[PDB]
Amino acid sequence: GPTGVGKTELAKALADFLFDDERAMVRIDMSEYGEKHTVARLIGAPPGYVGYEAGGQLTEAVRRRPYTVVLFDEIEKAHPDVFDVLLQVLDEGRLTDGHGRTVDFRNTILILTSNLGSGGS
Amino acid sequence: AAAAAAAAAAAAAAAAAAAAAAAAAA
Ligand SMILES: Nc1ncnc2c1ncn2[C@@H]1O[C@H](COP(=O)(O)OP(=O)(O)OP(O)(O)=S)[C@@H](O)[C@H]1O
Repeated sequence: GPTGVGKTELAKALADFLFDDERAMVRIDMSEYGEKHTVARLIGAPPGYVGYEAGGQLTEAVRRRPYTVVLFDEIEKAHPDVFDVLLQVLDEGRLTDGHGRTVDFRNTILILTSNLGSGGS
Repeated sequence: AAAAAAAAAAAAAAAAAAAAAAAAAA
């Protein structure tokens, strides 16, 4: 919708309800992903490359604490290549990484705020 | 009037290996 309406505050309030905390949810950004190659923060490198055993950020954030709320702040700024991964996060509820382990988002909450419109009905 | 009969022994210590971890250079 518009700016300043409090979308992120609604998400933090929702996380405040069913956790009695406010920082246990998983916020990431979509403003740091303006180029093509930074997709691999949330996957991990294939076998043979520099950071391999460390794993993915978004993947490791769910193998522990598998009940989080996941945010995507201002998902417009990412040029249309990050969208190919959350095309398959949704509707299957799985994602894989370098090790071939399969995380499962089958009881998480996906909340992805946007910024478009802003003046129309 | 017994003897000594100096017995033998066997030794072992293995080796390591390294991995190179190429960098994609962009
Ligand atoms: N409907 C609302 N109920 C209660 N507080 C609100 C409401 N809307 C806004 N606020 C307050 O006003 C502030 C701004 O709301 P936010 O949700 O933080 O803005 P925002 O959605 O992050 O805007 P952008 O576009 O991301 S910069 C928050 O700190 C809220 O506490």
